[PDB]
Amino acid sequence: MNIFEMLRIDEGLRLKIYKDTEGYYTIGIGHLLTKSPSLNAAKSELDKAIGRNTNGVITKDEAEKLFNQDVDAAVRGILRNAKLKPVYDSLDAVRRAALINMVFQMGETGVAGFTNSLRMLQQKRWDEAAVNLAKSRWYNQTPNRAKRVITTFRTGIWDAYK
Ligand SMILES: [Cl-]
Ligand SMILES: [Cl-]
Repeated sequence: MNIFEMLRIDEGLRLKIYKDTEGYYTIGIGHLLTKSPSLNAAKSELDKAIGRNTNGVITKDEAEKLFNQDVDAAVRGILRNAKLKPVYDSLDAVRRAALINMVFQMGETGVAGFTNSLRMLQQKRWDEAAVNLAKSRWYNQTPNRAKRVITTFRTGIWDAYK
């Protein structure tokens, strides 16, 4: 198991424009196209990301490319963020994946806002962090995915994904 397999599980794979849990236009493996309500605007964003006239449909390879870019970006975002970097540096490899997962889903800004949880993680207070993380809109809106991630922070192993 690794970050890619982990996210592929959490996000799934769709080759056609779709709406995410929040009702936003997305495609591939969790690749958000736009928060705007127009399907047109989404199609425009799609064509621009892929470099061609897609008509809202992409290939698996194209999806995978968008995915690698997105993973890369999340990592780099973590590394560039003053609040995140220190946490990420302090974690073991499996837990780092968990943090990356959160960033991929909610963005740098979003997770950097989990001040208290971040501190607990940094202190290696697993169980406490787990409870604090659960007190969130995130957990309440996407509970199954949140449990998976939370369990991964709590145990440091991949069992929630096996
Ligand atoms: Cl892009
Ligand atoms: Cl869920």
